[PDB]
Amino acid sequence: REIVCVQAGQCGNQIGSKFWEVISDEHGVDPTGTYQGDSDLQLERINVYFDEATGGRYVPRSVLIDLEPGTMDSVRAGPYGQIFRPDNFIFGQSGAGNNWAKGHYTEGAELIDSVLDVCCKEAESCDCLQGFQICHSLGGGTGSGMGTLLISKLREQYPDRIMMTFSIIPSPKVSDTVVEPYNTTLSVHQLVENSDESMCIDNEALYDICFRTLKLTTPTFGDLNHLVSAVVSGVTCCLRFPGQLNSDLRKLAVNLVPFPRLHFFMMGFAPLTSRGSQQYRGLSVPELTQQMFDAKNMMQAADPRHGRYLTASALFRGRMSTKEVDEQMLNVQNKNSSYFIEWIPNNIKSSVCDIPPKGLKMAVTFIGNNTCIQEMFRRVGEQFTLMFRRKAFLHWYTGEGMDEMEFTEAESNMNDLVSEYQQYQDATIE
Amino acid sequence: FTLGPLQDQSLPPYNDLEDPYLAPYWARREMLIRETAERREEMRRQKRLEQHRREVARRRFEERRQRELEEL
Amino acid sequence: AEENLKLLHRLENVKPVYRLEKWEMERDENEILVDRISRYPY
Amino acid sequence: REAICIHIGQAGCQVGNACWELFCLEHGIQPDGAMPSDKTIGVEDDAFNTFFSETGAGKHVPRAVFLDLEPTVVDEVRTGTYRQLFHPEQLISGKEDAANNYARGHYTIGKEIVDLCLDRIRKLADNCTGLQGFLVYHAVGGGTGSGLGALLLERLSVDYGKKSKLGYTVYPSPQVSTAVVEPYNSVLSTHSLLEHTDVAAMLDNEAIYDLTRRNLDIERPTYTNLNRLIGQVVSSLTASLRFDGALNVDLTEFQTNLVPYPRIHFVLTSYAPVISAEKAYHEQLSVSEISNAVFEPASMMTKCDPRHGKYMACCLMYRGDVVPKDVNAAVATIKTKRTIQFVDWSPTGFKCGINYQPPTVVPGGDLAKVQRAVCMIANSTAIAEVFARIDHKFDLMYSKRAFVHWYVGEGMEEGEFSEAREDLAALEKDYEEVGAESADMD
Ligand SMILES: Nc1nc2c(ncn2[C@@H]2O[C@H](COP(=O)(O)OP(=O)(O)OP(=O)(O)O)[C@@H](O)[C@H]2O)c(=O)[nH]1
Ligand SMILES: Nc1nc2c(ncn2[C@@H]2O[C@H](COP(=O)(O)OP(=O)(O)O)[C@@H](O)[C@H]2O)c(=O)[nH]1
Ligand SMILES: [Mg+2]
Repeated sequence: REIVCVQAGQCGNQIGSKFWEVISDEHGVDPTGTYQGDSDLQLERINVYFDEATGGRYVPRSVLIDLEPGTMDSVRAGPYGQIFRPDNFIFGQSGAGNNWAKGHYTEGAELIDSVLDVCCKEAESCDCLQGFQICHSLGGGTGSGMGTLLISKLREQYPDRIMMTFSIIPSPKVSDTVVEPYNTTLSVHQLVENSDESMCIDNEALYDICFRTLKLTTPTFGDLNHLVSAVVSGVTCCLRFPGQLNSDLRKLAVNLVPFPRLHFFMMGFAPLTSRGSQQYRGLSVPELTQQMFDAKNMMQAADPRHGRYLTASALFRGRMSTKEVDEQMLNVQNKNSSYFIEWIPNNIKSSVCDIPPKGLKMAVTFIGNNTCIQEMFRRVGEQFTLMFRRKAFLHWYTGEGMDEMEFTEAESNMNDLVSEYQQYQDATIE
Repeated sequence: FTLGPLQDQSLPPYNDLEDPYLAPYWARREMLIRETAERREEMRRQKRLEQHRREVARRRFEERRQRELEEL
Repeated sequence: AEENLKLLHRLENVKPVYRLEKWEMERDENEILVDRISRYPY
Repeated sequence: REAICIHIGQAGCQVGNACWELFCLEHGIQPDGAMPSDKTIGVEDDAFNTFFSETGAGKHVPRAVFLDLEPTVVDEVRTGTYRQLFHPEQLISGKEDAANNYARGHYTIGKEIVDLCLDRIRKLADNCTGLQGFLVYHAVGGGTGSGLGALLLERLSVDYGKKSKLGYTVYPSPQVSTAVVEPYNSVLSTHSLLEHTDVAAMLDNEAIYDLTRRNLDIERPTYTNLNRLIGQVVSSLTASLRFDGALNVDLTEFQTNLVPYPRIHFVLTSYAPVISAEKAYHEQLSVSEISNAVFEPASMMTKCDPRHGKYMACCLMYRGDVVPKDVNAAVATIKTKRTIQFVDWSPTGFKCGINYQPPTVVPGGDLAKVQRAVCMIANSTAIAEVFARIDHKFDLMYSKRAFVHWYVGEGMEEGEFSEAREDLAALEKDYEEVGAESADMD
């Protein structure tokens, strides 16, 4: 059961470097590629993320795509950069210019065929292929346009597998780019049709995690990308280690998605605590469960108390009792019953894995399907309607070739997604 | 949104009378007692009418038999 | 809504397999059968 | 003489590990399949034969299959300590799971793997001379256990016919829960299981957690404890075929005595001397005390209260130092109790069994060592409460087609939901009708 990862654009390549560092560390792979681990439990599932090259070496199943090689030269210069296969770096000669239309129509169609050849070469080598995993930002230019182009092509070529995405979306307060609403709206329109499961992260939530929970004095993008790499590496843990109650991406989708359009989820990771405080509190299932539902540890700006949970999933790593998990999930469902959708008799799925992440006795990653995600899309749609009524910067997109009808279609599709979430929020048994 | 104190984190005992998902079962039993009573009443009525039709058929047979005997 | 109403109407009219009445009629036929076949009062 | 065990999915394989650990330790077979050099001498014996066969060089190999669609659990058994005990052909594993979808196991994925399973079962049945049933362990909450278990039981029922199939089944607990789609899988499994099983024993993890908290002193139990208790129950039921006793009980006698009508085959299970080592030496454990113990609902391994219904039949298996006169005195005392009630059409409600072999003690176990134990499987109308809450949860979820698109996309007609829900409605009406008093007919 092998996963193929795709990292696109600056954010994707930067998050990918830390993800592959975390994965290489847990399996004890040196930056030269040599296995140096100390237990057979590490080797028996190495195939899941690494292919074996001759005389000991392992190579990571990842495709790197970008329109300007600056980021690729930075990742090749990094401490683990050597592990990546040289033929897997694909780059053009001019930037996306922060424009969705360039990334989707002009340089996208020029490079996309070489990316499809690399993705097919990587997919057909697996004895059994599991879903793809993609990291990219929706606010950028090549990430949104070329990522969604490639997602559409892979969904045409492999419609029976799973499609999973990790995506960065613009903060309502911390904008980095003026034309963010167009790129975000067009990308969300593409994702809601093509994707099977989509996770959303706000940089503001990672800053609030660092300042309030970790009390870091001077955080950097390396810390944010480490938190993201930790949560990304945690969801797949039951695929690649033994446990008392195994779980899988398809089983997560079956328990989390009630209706096919409702596939947007919130993320959280529990054992976060400052270096000064850690000597004062031991790990236990009640402490992880209490932090896991605290909105302070949840990675989007929308707050759960304004919505309702349709479904949720918790994956536990470590040597621990199943009774405490079952009774904790029952206690949280019973005391806060108003925040759970009443027409589903049990909203939480649990899973237990024997091997915790290195240096922690136990850990849990939380995936949540909550209607409060509608607030982010509404904010993007308001800013889009303010900009679109005046054709504020539209000549760039029209000069690349886009018809105005795509903007009205993407706006209508996002408005219907917000409406469908709002209808399930206010549904009743009657 | 509170998880509550630690001493109240344990398993609540199961009481099927106060289980919200079994109320139609108890309502069904409470209806079933009277349904059984009225079924018993209907059953005795059917038994009586069966006896009546048997008696009428017996009388008809006796009339036919005596007519068939007297013709000789 | 209309599909749900149709399914509820179908479900409320399901018939069980075993009956007290069926056993009762078979018993009170076997009663007279046993009385007929017996040779001492019953 | 012989019995074949079929283990399906994660719960069934993990419970199988505890069961085969116990059967090895009770007979004395080492983890490598042999016996010590001094255990060969003595009287000529074969009691292991019900579960093991010898090649002739003295290795033992077991009459079981392990079935899973994901490799991880079977790769863990293949790489563990008992590697040399199992035949490699016996450990069958697919490539990918049924992802909590009954439809994926039944229609799309189990159809490719089912023919290998039938070929292995055929290879086992050809090496027998007194096969007396199939034992099946699976959970109905997951996708592959429900779908492939149903498909395989259908094929076995066509090929082997009248041979008995007894199931140990893990049903979804009434308030502890692990996955959202449990009601759909349990309803769709139960529809197929109704036609193709002779007796089905129901287990709930919430009951075994309650039993481990109250009787044993374990604050943080895990699945190995529950699986060891289940293994003890299976050892108690199968002891009647393997050791001497006053009143033996063949596997056909359970089916003959416990099932009054062909659909009424779901039974409750309980076990008496669940006690810790520190408590066991301050108290006597007489026959009457453990017999009184088996009837409190705090002793049961299924979450149902029998005081809200009526018993139709009980089968009591005693193993160890017991004398028949004490069993008779105990059963007469139970019959005197006012909180135990039997349906008026079942005046002779009890079947007894008495075996001389006391229960075995496992090195890492948590139960004390005791000279006697009793295990009960019983048929009661209270079980109707278990189906009603699953059916209510199905109705709540299905009113809005909450997840149906997965099932219809993976190959199932929408009509199958309505058929299964109507069959379970008829089963509920059967349990309602059978429990109606026969008195007051005049
Ligand atoms: N008592 C007990 N219950 C278990 C055990 N393993 C899993 N379960 C329970 O069974 C249910 C999960 O069923 P699984 O066996 O994981 O399902 P599956 O057969 O693997 O089906 P797929 O997920 O599609 O592969 C949950 O209610 C678990 O709590 C076990 O070893 N002992
Ligand atoms: N969390 C995180 N965000 C990043 C990182 N690098 C860039 N971003 C954000 O992503 C957006 C810029 O998108 P970019 O990757 O340059 O788009 P591209 O030009 O299409 O590749 C801005 O909001 C940046 O703040 C990173 O390493 N981590
Ligand atoms: Mg499984």
